[PDB]
Amino acid sequence: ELPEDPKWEFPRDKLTLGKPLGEGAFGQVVMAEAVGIDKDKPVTVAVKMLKDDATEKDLSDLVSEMEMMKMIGKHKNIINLLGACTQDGPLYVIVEYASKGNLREYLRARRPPGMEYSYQMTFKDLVSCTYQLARGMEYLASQKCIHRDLAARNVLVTENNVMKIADFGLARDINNIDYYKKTTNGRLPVKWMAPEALFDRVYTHQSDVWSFGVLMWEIFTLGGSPYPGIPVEELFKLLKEGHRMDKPANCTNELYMMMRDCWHAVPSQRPTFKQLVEDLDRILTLTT
Amino acid sequence: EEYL
Ligand SMILES: Nc1ncnc2c1ncn2[C@@H]1O[C@H](COP(=O)(O)OP(=O)(O)CP(=O)(O)O)[C@@H](O)[C@H]1O
Ligand SMILES: [Mg+2]
Ligand SMILES: [Mg+2]
Repeated sequence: ELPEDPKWEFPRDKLTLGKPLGEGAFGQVVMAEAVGIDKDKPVTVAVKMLKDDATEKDLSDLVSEMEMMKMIGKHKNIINLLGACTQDGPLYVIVEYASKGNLREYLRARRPPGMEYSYQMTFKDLVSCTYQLARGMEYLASQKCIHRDLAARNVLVTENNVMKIADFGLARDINNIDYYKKTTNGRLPVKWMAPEALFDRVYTHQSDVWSFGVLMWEIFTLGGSPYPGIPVEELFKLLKEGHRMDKPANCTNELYMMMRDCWHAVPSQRPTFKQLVEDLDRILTLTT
Repeated sequence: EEYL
């Protein structure tokens, strides 16, 4: 069924699945040991796969997700695709393992005493985190690809605290159109979506910048949930009216203005990822 | 809840 890809294929006999790292309504990620996955050392990794009762579309979706990763290329701030098992057996997408989990949980677990999300990140750490992710997106955008699902839950943290952009499930190649237009309705990450994406079904690098602004908000609120007490239909209304989230507590006006710039009503007026990287670099340098 |  699935067209083999020798250069990326990896022997199942050299892979030992382990404990689950994350589960979803359309997937499953587990830890594993890959023998010789390193071309220079014939290795703890993560393996993404389908649920036991997945459909044809769930398969096509994961395959498309893998393909996007193959095309994007390597970058320090993008989770590394190591290989895949696509022949005679379930589809396994092997990716670099991030020992500190996703950004959301990473931050929430590192909030100050008494600020627990339920029953420590310095200011500079927050800027650095943001800067690393901006670099990752600048790279992705330069490949003329859009992520479409930027959010703290989709950022992984390695043992060395390196930020890695992940989950390319909604990622699209816009090299030929410079803008992806979703022709139909579907379940999308609405609270991280730009107005033109939500209402016009138009996605661009600038709609990714809007999402980056929301991600920035999540970072500075240490894992806060976008639009506090605002339900589904309630959010759609507010955005139409011009609503924008308030400034996080531990945030300078400069960084908040950067967030607000990412949420400019006019897509072309939002900063480019290159501009964000330059400005963030400047802020870090002065903070250092 | 994140995807609607
Ligand atoms: N390489 C990796 N290393 C460590 N943890 C990982 C990981 N890849 C995924 N995870 C964990 O699993 C979670 C979900 O991963 P991913 O974002 O790939 O799934 P998903 O959202 O596609 C699932 P669904 O669509 O089924 O909801 C991450 O937020 C993280 O906690
Ligand atoms: Mg995800
Ligand atoms: Mg998914």
